[PDB]
Amino acid sequence: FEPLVREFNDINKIIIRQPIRTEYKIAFPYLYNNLPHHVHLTWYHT
Amino acid sequence: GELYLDCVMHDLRKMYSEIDIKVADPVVTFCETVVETSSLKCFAETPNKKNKITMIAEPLEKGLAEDIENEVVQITWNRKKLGEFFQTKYDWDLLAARSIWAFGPDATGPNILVDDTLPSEVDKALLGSVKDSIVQGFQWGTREGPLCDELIRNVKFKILDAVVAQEPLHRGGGQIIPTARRVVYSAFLMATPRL
Repeated sequence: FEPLVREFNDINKIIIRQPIRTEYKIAFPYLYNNLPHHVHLTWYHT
Repeated sequence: GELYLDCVMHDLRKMYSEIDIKVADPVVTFCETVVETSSLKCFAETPNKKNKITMIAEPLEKGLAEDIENEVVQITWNRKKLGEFFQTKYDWDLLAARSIWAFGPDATGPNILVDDTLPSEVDKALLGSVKDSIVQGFQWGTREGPLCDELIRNVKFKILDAVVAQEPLHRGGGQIIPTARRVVYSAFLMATPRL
């Protein structure tokens, strides 16, 4: 789609153990992003 | 877990605090341990050279630590019954069974504190005056954390010589508490720290 909007995160202070896989931003939207505006919740398991 | 903190961040943003929040990648909390007996032991005193503490570190076993975490090895009963439980469960020594002082960072922790200096611990009235200060330094330093202020799991601290001067009455406890803290640091750090 098109963009809807258009000393803390130091790279020497963050353990990159597993690469942040992009689908985490869908599966858990608040925890993996800053500013989640107009976000929708997901039904996740039946 | 993941969904718990996702839900509380949703709750934090939408229900109470509408402010945009920078949030880093989540890291776990860590702990510390020791796997072997201590080296040539350290004895350290106060800035005024009055009172010393001689302490080694050797690990209490897996069963010991997990059972103190299950409260069954609590010292709130008689010292004799606690010693009998140490005997009937771990082949523990009788002379070390009636000498254990405290536990560690909380009411039931993963550490233990033993005294065995049988020629030199006849000085009991002068040892028990600072025994509670050794406990007040011990619990506090075990909930502090030497390396990166985490907790200390499964380490035994054992005192082998008590050199405390005659009638301190103001110096003793207040100076021995950071001294007990520092000798805890030395006996932990000296021979085998692990994460």
